[PDB]
Amino acid sequence: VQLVESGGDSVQPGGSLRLSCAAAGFTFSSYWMNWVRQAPGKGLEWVANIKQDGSEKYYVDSVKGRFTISRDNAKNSLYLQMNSLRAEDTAVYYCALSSGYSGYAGNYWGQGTLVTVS
Amino acid sequence: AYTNSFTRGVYYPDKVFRSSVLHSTQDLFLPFFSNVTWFHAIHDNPVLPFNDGVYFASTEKSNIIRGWIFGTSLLIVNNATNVVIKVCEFQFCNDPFLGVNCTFEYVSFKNLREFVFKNIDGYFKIYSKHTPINLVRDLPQGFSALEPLVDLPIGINITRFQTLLALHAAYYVGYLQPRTFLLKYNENGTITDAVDCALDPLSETKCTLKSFTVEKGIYQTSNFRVQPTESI
Amino acid sequence: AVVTQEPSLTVSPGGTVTLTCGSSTGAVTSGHYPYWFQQKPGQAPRTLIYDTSNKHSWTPARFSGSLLGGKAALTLSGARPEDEAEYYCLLSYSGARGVFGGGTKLTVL
Amino acid sequence: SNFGAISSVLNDILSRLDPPEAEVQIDRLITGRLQSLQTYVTQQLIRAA
Amino acid sequence: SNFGAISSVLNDILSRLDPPEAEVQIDRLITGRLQSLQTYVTQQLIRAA
Amino acid sequence: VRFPNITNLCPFGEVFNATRFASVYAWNRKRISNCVADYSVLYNSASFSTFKCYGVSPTKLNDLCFTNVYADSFVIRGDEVRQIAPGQTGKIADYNYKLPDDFTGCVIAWNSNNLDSKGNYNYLYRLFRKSNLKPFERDCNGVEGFNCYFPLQSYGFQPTNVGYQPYRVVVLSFELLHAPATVCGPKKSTNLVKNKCVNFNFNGLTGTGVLTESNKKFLPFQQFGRDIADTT
Amino acid sequence: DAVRDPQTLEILDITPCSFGGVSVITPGTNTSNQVAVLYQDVNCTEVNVFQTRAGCLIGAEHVNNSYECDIPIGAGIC
Ligand SMILES: *[C@@H]1O[C@H](CO)[C@@H](O)[C@H](O)[C@H]1NC(C)=O
Ligand SMILES: *[C@@H]1O[C@H](CO)[C@@H](O)[C@H](O)[C@H]1NC(C)=O
Ligand SMILES: *[C@@H]1O[C@H](CO)[C@@H](O)[C@H](O)[C@H]1NC(C)=O
Ligand SMILES: *[C@@H]1O[C@H](CO)[C@@H](O)[C@H](O)[C@H]1NC(C)=O
Ligand SMILES: *[C@@H]1O[C@H](CO)[C@@H](O)[C@H](O)[C@H]1NC(C)=O
Ligand SMILES: *[C@@H]1O[C@H](CO)[C@@H](O)[C@H](O)[C@H]1NC(C)=O
Ligand SMILES: *[C@@H]1O[C@H](CO)[C@@H](O)[C@H](O)[C@H]1NC(C)=O
Ligand SMILES: *[C@@H]1O[C@H](CO)[C@@H](O)[C@H](O)[C@H]1NC(C)=O
Ligand SMILES: *[C@@H]1O[C@H](CO)[C@@H](O)[C@H](O)[C@H]1NC(C)=O
Ligand SMILES: *[C@@H]1O[C@H](CO)[C@@H](O)[C@H](O)[C@H]1NC(C)=O
Repeated sequence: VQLVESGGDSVQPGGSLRLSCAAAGFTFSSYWMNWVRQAPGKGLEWVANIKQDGSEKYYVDSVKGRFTISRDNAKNSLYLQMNSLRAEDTAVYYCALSSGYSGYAGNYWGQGTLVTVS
Repeated sequence: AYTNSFTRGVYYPDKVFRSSVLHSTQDLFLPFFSNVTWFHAIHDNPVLPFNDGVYFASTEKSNIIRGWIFGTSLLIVNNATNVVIKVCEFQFCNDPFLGVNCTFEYVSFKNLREFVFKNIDGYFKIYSKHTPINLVRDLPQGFSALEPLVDLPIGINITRFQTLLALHAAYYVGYLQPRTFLLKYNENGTITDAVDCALDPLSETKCTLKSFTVEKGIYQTSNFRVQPTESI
Repeated sequence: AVVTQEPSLTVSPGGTVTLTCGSSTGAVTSGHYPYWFQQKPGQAPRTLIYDTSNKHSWTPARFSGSLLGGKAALTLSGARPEDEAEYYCLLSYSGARGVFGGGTKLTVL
Repeated sequence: SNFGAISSVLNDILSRLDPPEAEVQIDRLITGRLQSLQTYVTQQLIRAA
Repeated sequence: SNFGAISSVLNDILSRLDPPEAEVQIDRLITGRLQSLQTYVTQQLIRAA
Repeated sequence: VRFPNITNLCPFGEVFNATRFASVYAWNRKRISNCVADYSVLYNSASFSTFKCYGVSPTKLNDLCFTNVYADSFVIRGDEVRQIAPGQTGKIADYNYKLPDDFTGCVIAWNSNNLDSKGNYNYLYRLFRKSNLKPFERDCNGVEGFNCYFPLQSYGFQPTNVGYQPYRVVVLSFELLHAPATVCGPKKSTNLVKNKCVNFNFNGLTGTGVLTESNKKFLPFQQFGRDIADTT
Repeated sequence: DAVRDPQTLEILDITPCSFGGVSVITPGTNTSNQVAVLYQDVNCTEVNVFQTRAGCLIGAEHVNNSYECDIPIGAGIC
């Protein structure tokens, strides 16, 4: 089971950045797809999720109205687009696969993509 | 292609000497006159079901057939003069052939080589017989019993098997069934004949009367019962 | 959305560990379907415990996803140097909007 | 007749007990029923005479 | 025939089990074999008639 | 009294005093053959918590002998000792180590709380499976999670755990079919006297009779012959 | 003998599935290996077929000409 995330780069504050995650070795549309971010030197922050079929999306209140998740089940991948990206939001974004009871938290983790805002 | 197995596929059911006796036994034997798949090696090594046990026979002119693969792994290969047996996680080809975590390892037409392969409670039991022949077209008709040689404590859940041919020789594959046979042992303890008790109504009479000869008359041999077709 | 953890724990080799986590309101029960993650330097967080007490195949059996007195915990039956990592807890709430704790750093003496 | 068995009905033994126990109950029915056939046949042979 | 015994051979029971268990297996053979003799004799008596 | 003149001793020490026992899910199966088996050592040894025979009485094992003996060696939890028996069910009996309900042999086990316990999680058992095992068998699309469980589970064996202490169990499976014996007890053979009434013992097979020369053609694998009555 | 169906309260008779003895009629094997089979006390339904009172006889030809009895079947048929 592999989760490959990307899209992290050096970007300017006030702009936007689209991150993505590709699924490999398993069925995409049978699990929930999570995003978690970690600022260097800090702990983990829950960011966002999406239901198996894309009918429901979830966000931590701190990114609500700024972050959007969409997906393509034919490409086995999902996209997280964050608008009004803050200078303070320097963190590694991880893709995680949630196969648990509620789908709220991931079990399998990717390597992470670094987003630096300057 | 298929052929007539005739009366082939009988073996000594155990390791006890008997003579001048008609003995009734139930074991996994090739049913008489059953259909056995006919394979060729001219100018044919598919994966076959193992089911509940396999009857194998081959006719040789050049020792093309050298081994077997059993599993869902057991590998038996006779390469020139030395037999090698392994239950190793061998890397197999998409199409295994020979050229012209091991829990067990052992190292040691004109020719008819008959074999019996059955897997009981983890034991892979092998019987065989080698007899000279003079026939190209098909399996020779006649009768002979096969003797046990090898019994491997492998524990492998064998469901399928594949043969191994040497490439630069026909062979036959049948399946064993829990048939009852009446085996005729001659004065030297050799099985010389047999009755397949489920072949036809005359064989049923012969088994019932424990004889290879049936006197004129009417004999009750069995009981007809209509079987259920579904559960309610 | 408040989750707290003991900032750090130190354990002698072979000793037990009791890492703890909980919410500021109510109590932690199986209804929070608690998760625990392990992160070693340079690595992505790896889930060890999911849905309260289910352990993953890649998680050493020395780890146990138990609950305490209205709190989540990740305990060890005998810590090893290989276990030096930061651990994180995650709880669910009214829906799939999980909240992470501050992190509990576990080191081996 | 039970002949010492928990039930005269063979299917009721089989549907209620696992083999390690069912076999004992069945043996009781087999012995009793064989005695019955032997008695029947013996009587038929004598009567036939 | 075993008649429920572990073996039809009396010597094999005796060579394998101590009396507290051997006696049970033997009783099974004795009962079965006595039934056989009784059957045989009854048939011989009727046939003799 | 006649036994094959074998001077080799059976390596039971290598089974019972082995550095490590296998996990119950992947139990070892060691073949014992062509040796002298002194079972008084194992029986008299007081180190065993249990020595339960389902086949034969444990004190007869020195007079009696076998075609083969297999030693199934693995670690279980103390409360699971009760599952290793014919007719039993349970997590081990069904998913890790199944015995025939007609099992012939002895189950020997002892506590290893002062040997293997640490927590020692190096012993796995099968927690999930789709069906039960066959006797002597040795056994959600890639993503584990809720209702997608990893089949194996370790035992947290600690010195502070009796039902939760580790136990080392060896099951001795005896094949006692009348066939050539290879594993025989510490019995001194004597000379054979012909044409006189004697009390004989051939590989554990006893009886009284006159032994004479014969012309019976026993096959290489046939050790005994039988009469109609199934007597020797 | 009969049961009341547990879902619909109607009564159903239980008649055990047809069965009967099977006998093989044969000339001695010294003469022929051809046989005829008699299914005793059954109809020629569930089983060159001749229905007789004794059962369903398969493999024997029905002949109008009478003869001295050789291998008896029953109910006047040989
Ligand atoms: C073997 O199979 C063929 C069909 O390929 C069939 O015609 C023949 O009767 C079968 N023979 C036997 C003995 O089943
Ligand atoms: C043997 O393997 C087959 C799959 O080819 C499986 O369906 C079957 O259950 C296995 N047998 C046992 C006893 O597990
Ligand atoms: C047969 O193959 C084995 C390898 O498994 C080899 O060691 C052996 O020497 C070969 N024997 C002959 C006669 O080629
Ligand atoms: C041998 O078995 C172990 C499990 O004990 C497994 O990890 C390893 O990959 C296996 N080796 C092969 C060649 O299958
Ligand atoms: C037994 O073998 C001898 C040769 O030693 C042979 O002459 C005899 O005919 C054989 N007996 C039978 C029944 O084949
Ligand atoms: C028994 O000893 C003799 C020598 O007196 C030897 O030739 C024979 O092979 C031995 N038999 C067995 C079974 O070891
Ligand atoms: C195992 O070792 C003990 C010594 O602790 C010894 O007495 C015993 O006989 C050995 N067991 C076997 C089968 O040799
Ligand atoms: C029976 O068969 C033998 C040949 O073995 C023959 O000589 C005899 O005449 C036959 N008898 C009858 C009644 O057919
Ligand atoms: C067989 O069934 C038919 C109805 O299909 C009936 O007319 C006939 O009399 C029955 N014969 C016997 C012998 O029961
Ligand atoms: C007997 O003769 C009658 C004509 O009277 C005919 O209908 C019937 O089929 C014949 N039966 C047989 C067995 O020949």
